[PDB]
Amino acid sequence: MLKYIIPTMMLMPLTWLSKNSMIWINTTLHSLLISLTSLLLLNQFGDNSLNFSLTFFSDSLSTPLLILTMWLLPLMLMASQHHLSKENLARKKLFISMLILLQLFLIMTFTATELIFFYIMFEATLVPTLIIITRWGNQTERLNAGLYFLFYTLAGSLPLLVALIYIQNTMGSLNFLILQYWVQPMPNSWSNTFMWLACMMAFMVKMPLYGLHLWLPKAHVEAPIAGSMVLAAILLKLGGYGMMRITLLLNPITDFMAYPFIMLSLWGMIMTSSICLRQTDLKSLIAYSSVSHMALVIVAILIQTPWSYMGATALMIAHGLTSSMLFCLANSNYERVHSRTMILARGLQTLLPLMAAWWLLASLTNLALPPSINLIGELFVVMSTFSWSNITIILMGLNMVITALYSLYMLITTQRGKHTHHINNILPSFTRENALMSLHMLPLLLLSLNPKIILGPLY
Amino acid sequence: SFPKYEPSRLASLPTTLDPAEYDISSETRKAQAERLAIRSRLKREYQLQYNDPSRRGVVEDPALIRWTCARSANVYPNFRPNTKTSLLGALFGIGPLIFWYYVFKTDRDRKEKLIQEGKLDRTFNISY
Amino acid sequence: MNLFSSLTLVTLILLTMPIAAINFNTHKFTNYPLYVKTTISCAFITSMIPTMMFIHTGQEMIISNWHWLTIQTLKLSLSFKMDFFSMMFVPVALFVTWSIMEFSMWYMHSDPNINQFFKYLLLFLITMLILVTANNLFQLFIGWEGVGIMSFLLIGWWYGRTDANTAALQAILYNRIGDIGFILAMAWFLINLNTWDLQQIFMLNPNDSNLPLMGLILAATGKSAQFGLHPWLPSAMEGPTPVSALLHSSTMVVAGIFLLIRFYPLTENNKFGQSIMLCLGAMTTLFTAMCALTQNDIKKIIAFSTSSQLGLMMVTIGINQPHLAFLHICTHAFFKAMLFMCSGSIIHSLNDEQDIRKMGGLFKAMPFTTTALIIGSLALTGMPFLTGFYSKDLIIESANTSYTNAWALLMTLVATSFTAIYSTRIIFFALLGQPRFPTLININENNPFLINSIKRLLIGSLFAGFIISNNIPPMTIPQMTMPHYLKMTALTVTILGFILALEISNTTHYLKFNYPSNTFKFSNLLGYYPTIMHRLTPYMNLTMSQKSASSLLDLIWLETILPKTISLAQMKMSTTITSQKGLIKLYFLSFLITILISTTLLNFHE
Amino acid sequence: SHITKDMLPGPYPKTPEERAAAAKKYNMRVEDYEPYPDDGMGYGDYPKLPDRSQQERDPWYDWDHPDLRLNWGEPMHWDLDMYIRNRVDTSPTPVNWNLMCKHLFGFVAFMLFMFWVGETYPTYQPVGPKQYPYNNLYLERGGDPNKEPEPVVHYEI
Amino acid sequence: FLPSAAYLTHQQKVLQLYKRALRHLESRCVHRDKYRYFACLLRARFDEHKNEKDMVKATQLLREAEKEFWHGQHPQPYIFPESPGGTSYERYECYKVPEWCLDDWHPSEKAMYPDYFAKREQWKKLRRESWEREVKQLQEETPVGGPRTEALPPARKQGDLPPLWWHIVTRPRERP
Amino acid sequence: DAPPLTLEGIKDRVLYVLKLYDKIDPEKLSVNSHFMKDLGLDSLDQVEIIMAMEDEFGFEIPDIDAEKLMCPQEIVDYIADKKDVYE
Amino acid sequence: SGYTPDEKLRLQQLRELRRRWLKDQELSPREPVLPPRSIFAFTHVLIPVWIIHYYLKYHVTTKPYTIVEKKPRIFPGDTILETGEVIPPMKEFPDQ
Repeated sequence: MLKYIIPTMMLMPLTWLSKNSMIWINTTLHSLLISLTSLLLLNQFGDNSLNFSLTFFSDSLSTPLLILTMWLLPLMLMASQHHLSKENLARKKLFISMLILLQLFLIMTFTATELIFFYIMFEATLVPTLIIITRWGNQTERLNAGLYFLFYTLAGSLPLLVALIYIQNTMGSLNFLILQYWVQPMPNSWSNTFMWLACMMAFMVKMPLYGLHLWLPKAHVEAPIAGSMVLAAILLKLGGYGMMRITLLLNPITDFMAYPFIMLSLWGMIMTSSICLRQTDLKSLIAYSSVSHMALVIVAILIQTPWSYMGATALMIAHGLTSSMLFCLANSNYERVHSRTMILARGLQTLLPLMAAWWLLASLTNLALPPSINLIGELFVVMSTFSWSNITIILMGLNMVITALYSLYMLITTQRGKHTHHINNILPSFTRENALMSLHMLPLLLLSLNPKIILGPLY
Repeated sequence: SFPKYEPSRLASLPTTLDPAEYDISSETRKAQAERLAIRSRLKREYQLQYNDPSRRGVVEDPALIRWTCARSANVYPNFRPNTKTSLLGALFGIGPLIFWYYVFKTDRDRKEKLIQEGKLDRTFNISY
Repeated sequence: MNLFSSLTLVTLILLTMPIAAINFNTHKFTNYPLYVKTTISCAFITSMIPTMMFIHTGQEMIISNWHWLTIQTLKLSLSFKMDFFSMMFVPVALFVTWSIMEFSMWYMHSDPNINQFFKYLLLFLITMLILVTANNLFQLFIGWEGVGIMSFLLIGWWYGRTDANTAALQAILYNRIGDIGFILAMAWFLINLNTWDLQQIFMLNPNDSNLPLMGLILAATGKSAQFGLHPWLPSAMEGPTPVSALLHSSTMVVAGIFLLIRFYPLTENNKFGQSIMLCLGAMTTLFTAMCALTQNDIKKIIAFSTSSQLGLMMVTIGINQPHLAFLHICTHAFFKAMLFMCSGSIIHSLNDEQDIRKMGGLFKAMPFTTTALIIGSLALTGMPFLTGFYSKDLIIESANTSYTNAWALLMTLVATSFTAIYSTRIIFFALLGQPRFPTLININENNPFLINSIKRLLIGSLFAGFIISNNIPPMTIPQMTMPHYLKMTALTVTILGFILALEISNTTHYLKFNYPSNTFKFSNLLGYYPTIMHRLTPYMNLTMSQKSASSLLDLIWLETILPKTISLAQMKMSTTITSQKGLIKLYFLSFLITILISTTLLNFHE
Repeated sequence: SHITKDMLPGPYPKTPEERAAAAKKYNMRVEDYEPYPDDGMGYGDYPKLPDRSQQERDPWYDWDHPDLRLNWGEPMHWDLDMYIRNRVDTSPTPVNWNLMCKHLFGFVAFMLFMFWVGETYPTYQPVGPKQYPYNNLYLERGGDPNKEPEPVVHYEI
Repeated sequence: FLPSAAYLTHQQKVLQLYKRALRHLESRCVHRDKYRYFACLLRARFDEHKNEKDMVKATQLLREAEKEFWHGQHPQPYIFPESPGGTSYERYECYKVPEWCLDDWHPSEKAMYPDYFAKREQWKKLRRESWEREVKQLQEETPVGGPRTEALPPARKQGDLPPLWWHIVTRPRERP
Repeated sequence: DAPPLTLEGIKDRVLYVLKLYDKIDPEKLSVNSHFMKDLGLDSLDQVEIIMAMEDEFGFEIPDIDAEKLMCPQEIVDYIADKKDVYE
Repeated sequence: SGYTPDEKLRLQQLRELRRRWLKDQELSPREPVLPPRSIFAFTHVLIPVWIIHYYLKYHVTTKPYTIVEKKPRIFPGDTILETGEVIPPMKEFPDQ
């Protein structure tokens, strides 16, 4: 793994001692070289996980998320100009280097052996995105956005530290094999319930669940595109992967104590699909869409079936791709017209004639068009939850109906029917945005061809 | 002849049987004429800020921005926690949640007791 | 046989070349409609041969390869089957859709976005073929949502026209209700029988069958325009004309009931299930019969008629008769595709005004189209004995000699009378009255495309019903022993309906100007169901979703519980602790009470 | 750009000052401005409109946004997103509403009651059972190749 | 609700009632000649009391005529398939691209269309030529501080085009 | 689908279907003829005339226009607004 | 009422402008644009037939549980083509 880590450190002074009108090509070129290098990772086989010696390993769950992350980085690094392509050279290098350091802590967080190393790199993943969205948030409440962001994520993520030091100093070291291979079932005390509540509630904050979901939408609509896509995709699915790690312990008590979290997740999935049917501020609809899909993920994690884990990881990776794409489209529309609202800039079927195809393809992979990976994830989650209970399928299909409803309402609202003929400033599409579209939707359909990769450790 | 068209919050009241249009006063004429004057001044300012060949960007309607600022960030101020809002929040927020939690308790008690008795159809019930 | 599988797979793969071709084109080949037409004709003329081998011998074979995510104790590959239904249905669909290719060459001539149109239409054709071929139920679900979303795009083909995208949103919502029913069926199949396949489920007939059959009922009413979920139908008529022809002739309109014809060994048993089948179908049939009267668009009338025929097919599945229902699918497909195509020819001939008023009389305005429309509207209710005789009359006779639910028989009877009377009324008001139309006619049919397509589908509506009804293996017991006044009563009811609508026309010749007796209003305002449900159910969810969900419960109460109490408590404790006026005596008195409260009250040295 | 006093915190009191300010700010007549009022439900001081407004506004006036029913200066009622055509038809219905729902519910109840009377009362012709010869077609059911011989025969009638 | 006045008049209300009754009776009555008979009957029933000097009697019988017409309407009137609500509702809106576009083309395509774009250049010069001074002078010249109407006077003074002309002249052909 | 409409031909069609109407003459009737002043027919019959033009050409006119046509030339001008009657 | 002279005059100047506009909007250089510069049946009934018939011999004879038939029906009045023997014929008819 350190051969997949140290060129990211050596990629940092590339941006510094690359001169003017030259940083862009060098950063994009070498991050794509890193994408090939990480595409060379996939070797994992059969019985065990793949150890990258003593500090590191990878399950077949961290591997697709890691390859997704290092593929998502050049997409973002090309995505993040035209709102800072006219700013200063030193601040531009600082921005790009902060993105690279952010990627470095993302890979550090996904490739962890010990949960203490995982927690340090977890809040190391936290800290740069704060600076990025607060400095370039481009709206008058980005202060409140970053403030709620850091305070919710620390104030929830903090008792996880105490619980992990407790598991450190009562049951040996914290290898995942040695957290495995040795864990005795801890019975139903109340202290076990508090420790389970600490760990699971910290990652509940990071998902978010329904009771803590207003963490998200300000930190998307008052944030630039780079921090938005990193935030949504890698941070929410990073919290999901963290719970997928830590849920191996405490099995005889999660049955008795995991009923209300399933409950808040289901009812919040329904109410969040309802809340993003009517709003303006187009950027926020994808944020509440992400809240709905992550509530579905949390139902899938807290029931403990291998079918549920396969559907969980498929839904994670497919929704990461879909949400990152659809955020990039909303960025393109806001760069066209500086409104951020929904009812104003209609039309756009006449003009931007092939951008409509990308809105269509993004809204249909958000619709769960059935050969895509998104319906694979949602389908196996529905199968496992109907095995869990015989009556929850009404809530799942009700989510499905309203999800199709708001996604296709987003499609036929902003880009269907009538130009308001006072806009009269938008230019036709650049090759850069369409290049980002072809960066988005070719890996999703290629994974739809060969999906035996992204299914989890319980393949 | 006709039952005189009762209204509702769905059945809109048409322009024919108002019937309050037919109670013509100077007050209503002055109100309609000043309403026409308001829409006149607004359309004139729009057409002056609409037809210029140098004006590149959008029209920048302050009414739409006023509606968005009223709808998004003017929710939480202003507010006072009253009896009505608290009862409506606790009726719509914890009520149906404890309803679905009670019925999941019921279905899980039935399934647990039945498969503890062992009278389930699991001759082959593999994909759990 | 190698020839059988080879020709079926090349009929599948001939429906692959034009899409990749004008994905990789980069040069605007203007003969692309001709290209799509000739490859669909070649696909049909290759598809006739393995069906001929099938009826010649049998040899009913399944193909399955390229497995993917064979994960737990199931596997799933690309897998589809060549049996009676999946082999007989496909050349009918290719032939019908090829006629629609001709009529869509002509009718959609003067719009320069024709290539996108034919791409979408061929892609929808591929998806409906994928639906009707598969045996692995995941691929059935793929075809289901694919034909739903291609239906969405072809209804909302005309951007602008808020009728169209509103209507398409209605169609996609009822498709997702079909989705929730179908995934309930899929979930039961997985968890109780380890797979979702025809073969293993029909190999092991279960005992408990309430839940998957109710899921099949919900998918069938989600797709096949049934009662409670029907009113997306004039909605779907608000699109283009050959779009509506393909959308409600064969494809996308049978997929709700084709699934029930697929699961016929599962619905061999469960008398409760077949009671639900036939009662729901009779409810649909009566409501479409009473609703189709007093209607002004042509498309809404023909759509209510095909919904009534779908109701008859649900009755046919209520009785243990799958194969008569499948034969009725085929004959109905030929029949009303020909009828939609001729009606759209008329509508383009009169400047796209489309209403029956200001269309009054157009016989001898060329009688090719009036001949086509009367061959249609007479072959409905079965001119004895033609293509429309066979399916409809064997359905009602097999219903007559069965275990009927004592009201559905009268439902089929009165609905047959009603479809007779609106067939007669649409003939009279379209072609046989005083000629009302605006001046400056442009009535032109100097056209090889029109005469070829109408010609070949009237040839189909004359021969293909008998050609289907001869050479099929009889998979059921024909009844064949009917009493007096039971075989006769079908044609009796249709003839008395003809006389009934004839005297309706003779009262229309009079002049009295009577008043609507409010059965008029119930029949004309669509049974009040679309207006009431579309003004009620959007209002409830979005009245709650603003007041409770967005404004009230999430934002303002969740911000008063988690941030506000904490932040206000921190502000109060800060402004009461660190806001002290700068004196000395108070600080040393605080030291004094700290010393006393440490020594004597709560001890530290004891 | 946008004035700080073109936001709208605070409710309606007092009756001279804030009503005059809302008349100046919302581009409306003084008495046509009416707050909801504030029953504690937020809402700022955003006006009340005639609430239907979308199947109203007959399209031959030819205003500035035809599919949006704007006029660039209208106050844009609080439930705008629930009102645009493609959402809710706020037309005057040609008959009623309560009379419509009484007709429809009576019809659905009548048809379901005739269905129930059918469900308790089946129909059948003078027809006996189908005579399956080999012990109600034994040896091709879901088992029993040798287990239970069940002798039952038909008689020639 | 009209650009010229604040209210229509009583006579316009009776007039629109005549037009709507005639249209709904078209939609009610087929065969067109019994329709012609009943339309003459409607013309006679309006000729019952045309000669009223009273005004409250006029508006009271107008209100009762509205009641009688609402009792005798039709659910689907024969709205023309050109008008909104009918079958058009801008049916061919697919190709109604406005003319602030068509200038954002590459100069290869502008070299393909030389003459049309040169004439568009002279139209754009005609727009820019007397845009500022004459139109600002006529729009600041004629009204009182209250506009009180939604029309505008033509350029009757000396020379050029009447003001605020561009988006009314430049429009789609309504059959593109 | 659109036959070639010219100005003078559609003017002749409008004046022709006015001439087919009974209670006005073909004699003292031209393009610059009025509907209230010289022929002296009422507003009610004027709206019957407007309904005849609508039922021939197949599109309504708005009631913002309905008072103020009064002569065939301005009728030709409004129909030329509707159809864009040129090459 | 009728047209005001304002309406008459303004509407006539827009007549002149709109008619000159559509008078312009017919493009005619007498050349609209200018450029910068059996076998179907053969390929579509021989090439995919060859590719698929290759694909349905050798890869299907690699993968064992693959395309399978539903059995050809044999009768009492028939024989077996493979080894060569008859099924003995169907028995006596009576009471036609």
